[PDB]
Amino acid sequence: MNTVPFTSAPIEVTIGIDQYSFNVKENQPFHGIKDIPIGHVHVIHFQHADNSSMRYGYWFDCRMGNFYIQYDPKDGLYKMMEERDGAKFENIVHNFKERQMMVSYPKIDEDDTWYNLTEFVQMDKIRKIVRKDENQFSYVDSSMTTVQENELSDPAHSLNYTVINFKSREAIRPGHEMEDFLDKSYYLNTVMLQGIFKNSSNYFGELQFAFLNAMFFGNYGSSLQWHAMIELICSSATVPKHMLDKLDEILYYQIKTLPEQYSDILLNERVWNICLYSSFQKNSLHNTEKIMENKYPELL
Amino acid sequence: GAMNSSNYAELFNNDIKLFVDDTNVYRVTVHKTFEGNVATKAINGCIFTLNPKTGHLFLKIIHTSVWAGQKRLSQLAKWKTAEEVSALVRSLPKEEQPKQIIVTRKAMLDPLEVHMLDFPNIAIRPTELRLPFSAAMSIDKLSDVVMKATEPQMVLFNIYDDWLDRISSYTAFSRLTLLLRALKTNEESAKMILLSDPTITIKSYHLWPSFTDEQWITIESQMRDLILTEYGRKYNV
Ligand SMILES: CC(=O)NCc1cccc(Br)c1
Ligand SMILES: CC(=O)NCc1cccc(Br)c1
Ligand SMILES: CC(=O)NCc1cccc(Br)c1
Ligand SMILES: CC(=O)NCc1cccc(Br)c1
Repeated sequence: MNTVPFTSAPIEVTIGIDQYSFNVKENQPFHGIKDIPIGHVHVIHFQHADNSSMRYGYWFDCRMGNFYIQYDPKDGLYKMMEERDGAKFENIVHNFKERQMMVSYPKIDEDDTWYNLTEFVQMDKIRKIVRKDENQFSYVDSSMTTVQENELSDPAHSLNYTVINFKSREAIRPGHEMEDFLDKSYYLNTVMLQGIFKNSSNYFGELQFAFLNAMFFGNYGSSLQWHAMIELICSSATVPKHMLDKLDEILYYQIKTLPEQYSDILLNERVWNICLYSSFQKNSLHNTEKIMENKYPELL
Repeated sequence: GAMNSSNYAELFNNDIKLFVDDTNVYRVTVHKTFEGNVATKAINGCIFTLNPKTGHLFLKIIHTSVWAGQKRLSQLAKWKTAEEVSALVRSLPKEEQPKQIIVTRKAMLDPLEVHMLDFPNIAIRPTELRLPFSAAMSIDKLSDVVMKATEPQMVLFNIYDDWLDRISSYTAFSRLTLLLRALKTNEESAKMILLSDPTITIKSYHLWPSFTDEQWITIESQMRDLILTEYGRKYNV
């Protein structure tokens, strides 16, 4: 069980760690979150009380180092940093633990929600979308745009998601124009799976990461990428059966975890209705269709 | 964006463009089978690709053979249309390729867009206008060549005959669209009008009678009457 200690909490802030959130009052005695399950990637995210604008936070894996949060009063935010001296970090953590100045990651023992949302996310892979190689953790906020978004301004601060464009020469073989546009299996299986990702795990991992940036940060470019990667499978007549069954689990937990009052924006009517009711795979997403209809039947 | 009433004059500026109409590409007669079911028999079709500035009609005849063994023919038709227009553009020298192609039905944008990925600088545009190019098969010479064709074939006609020698392209396009609108609302009347006077002949290399300026005025008026009229007999007004 690992720990993200906080030097202090100078400003009133809502802190989120994965799907959990809590309020910290300005200068409340608060020195972090303990008992974080090892073996998954995690996100710690922030929304200031005073400016609900800008959600931001940090993807991280405790197996990759000792990380802590110190507020920076110059730049105005809770920064993640690495402590290189293990002994001194352990000692600081221990005193905070003994004074009980830390909240506890509530690992429900029946609950596999976070595992199911991050099964294919990795920190070596996360750093290929968010580029900042001097740190082992990755910052994301609501305003970061994607590479493709920039094609349609600062490249260093972009989300380098895998560019998907259904009306592109990448997507469309000369001579198969109608074939490849109406059945996207060549682009899914040959260009994307075999060519770029190498395997469906990699495809699923970017899809999972895309959704989680959408939900936690309201990152529009990620929402766009999540839906694009869904739509590419849903629009391929030919998808390995294992990939379909896994996609149905993946979306099920995505839809189950979405806040009820945010579905109106983070869910694209056209893509979902197409995916569930018109596309090749309109019959392959039983769990996802069942929960969508029992929970968000308005969108459809 | 879309072409409409407000940007009508752009058709007659000096940027090359083409109208594509696909409404006559897939044509059928619907009939009954021996068992009393209904089946279709395809007949030859055409694509209507028109430079509104010069009058040039690049008529691609669509021979019923292209459908043989194919499914979802109304959907293939749009793609086949798109394939043929892109081929025509590829065939043209660069200084003769359109800068814009305006499709008369929105369902043609994605097919044409995909077929023209190699031409990113050609704008593919819908229109809000209810243009009457569907009636191009009411022009006898046009209809004749399509129905006689035994193989795929591209046929060329100036849809303006020699009008440009006397009137502007704007005026020529308006005449054409009034002629075609009349033909679409009442083909019989429309044609009776065009041919009532046996002394006005249609030249071998023209689609329309050799009216004088003053005979065109009369003609153009009678066509307006028809379109209003039928709009009465169609709305009891
Ligand atoms: C402030 C200092 O002595 N070191 C930074 C730091 C290290 C580890 C945990 C925390 Br919380 C702060
Ligand atoms: C939602 C739930 O079970 N607990 C919320 C929570 C409160 C405080 C700290 C943390 Br970590 C999580
Ligand atoms: C290099 C790359 O983006 N691969 C896909 C990917 C796999 C796993 C997790 C993530 Br996040 C992205
Ligand atoms: C339709 C018509 O009379 N066109 C003139 C013409 C002839 C030959 C090539 C081209 Br481009 C246009």
